[PDB]
Amino acid sequence: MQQVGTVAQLWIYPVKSCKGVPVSEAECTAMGLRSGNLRDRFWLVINQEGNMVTARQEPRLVLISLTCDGDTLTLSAMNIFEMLRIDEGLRLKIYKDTEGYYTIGIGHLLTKSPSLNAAKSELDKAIGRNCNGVITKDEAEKLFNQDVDAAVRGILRNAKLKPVYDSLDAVRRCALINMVFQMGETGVAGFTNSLRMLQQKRWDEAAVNLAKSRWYNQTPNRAKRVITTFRTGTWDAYTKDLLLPIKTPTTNAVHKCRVHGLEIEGRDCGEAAAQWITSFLKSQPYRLVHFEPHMRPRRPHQIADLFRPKDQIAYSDTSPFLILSEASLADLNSRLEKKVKATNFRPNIVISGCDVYAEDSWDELLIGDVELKRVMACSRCILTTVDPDTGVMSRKEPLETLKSYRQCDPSERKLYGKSPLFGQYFVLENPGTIKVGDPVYLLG
Ligand SMILES: Nc1nc2c(c(=O)[nH]1)N[C@H]1C(S)=C(S)[C@@H](COP(=O)(O)O)O[C@H]1N2
Ligand code: MOO
Ligand code: MOO
Ligand code: MOO
Ligand code: MOO
Repeated sequence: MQQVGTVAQLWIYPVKSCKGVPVSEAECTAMGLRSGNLRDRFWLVINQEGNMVTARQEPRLVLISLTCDGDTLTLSAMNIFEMLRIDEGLRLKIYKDTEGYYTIGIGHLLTKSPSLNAAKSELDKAIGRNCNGVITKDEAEKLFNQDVDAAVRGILRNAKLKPVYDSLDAVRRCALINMVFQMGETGVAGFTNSLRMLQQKRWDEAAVNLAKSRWYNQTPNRAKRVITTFRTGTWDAYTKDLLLPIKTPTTNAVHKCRVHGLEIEGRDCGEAAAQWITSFLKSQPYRLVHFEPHMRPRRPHQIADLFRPKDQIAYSDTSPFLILSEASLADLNSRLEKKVKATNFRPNIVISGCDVYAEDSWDELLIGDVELKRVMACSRCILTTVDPDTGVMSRKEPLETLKSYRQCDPSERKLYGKSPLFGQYFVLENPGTIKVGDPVYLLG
């Protein structure tokens, strides 16, 4: 009867622990959200023993997206960070770059001075400790995220690069950032003709012209990859996207998998998917499986007895739904140095227009014709610390901050123990469709 908020985002995470898919409408099913063929945690990566592989084991799973376009599923994993990792490589000790300048990490220039002392002083200043010329991969990734951020900041303040950048699609934007990271903003701003052809979408002409530059001559193999990316607008020069059919042949094997200790089947999605995931993670042999509706689902009441005996899920942790408010997220953000997005907490329904943590008090919600019933709070873990853009798991922000102020009340410590509360689990009371913009009504 009374409105307590509005749906602001809906997210489906088709493969467990991988990138969310934002949607404007979704059907609410007893097992979670569905948008056509994409259903929430209906796909799972497993190892050779059949055990789940989650972002706890492989934080780079958050980089992988499974999306659907009509007919075909696409698996894709590339973004600017991964593109530059491939092009810049990784060195944990000070080395000289190809122009003789001291550098470290992922292409991080320390100084143009010939003094190794100046390079070490710059390294200790940048990392904040006495490194003795050596860093950890985590520290290289920290410098790298700062360096990419600085390159995009630079493009957006540059009058010659900004209009090109803004005209480019998301993949070709990454090729322009890649150039700026390598050669700096002034250098890239100098390619007057190639920049013109890019802004005009004359991709073959721009590819031909950029291959005549001095850049190409100095690093032709890297230039050829950035060029292909501008020519095609695809990731064919890097981890190329894999296109699979929506329907998996029923001749493919059904595996007995284990998710959070409980058994569940999944139909193997085929060798191309397995090789693609394994290659990208550089891991032991993994497979991708998909839950089909005739398989026995997992039972949340076996995981937490507050759930009803009839509740069912495929591969999610515990619940068919997680709901979070924008208010709760803006709150945590007013306490954090590095800001986080709803994506860190993996909610399916994000609700705006309410007071902080209002969702903890919402026992029964009507959204459209969908009714949802609150079961319990979502208690948080290290998965919240995996950065969704870089795939790097941090040292516990934002978990530590959550820990400081969002613990469960002693009167309640048997479900949650100590693990901070951020988001609420819900189940379905009536099926239907929900849309971004739907008012949310608190019932009873
Ligand atoms: N639908 C749903 N969303 C959820 C949960 C859940 O059990 N069900 N658990 C949450 C927790 S605590 C975590 S760590 C992440 C795990 O996401 P994954 O299952 O895709 O790895 O989903 C979050 N959102
Ligand atoms: O092989 Mo290195 O230069 O320690 O990363
Ligand atoms: O003007 Mo260039 O430097 O032919 O792109
Ligand atoms: O951005 Mo384009 O001209 O459709 O390939
Ligand atoms: O960075 Mo390369 O392999 O010289 O083109």
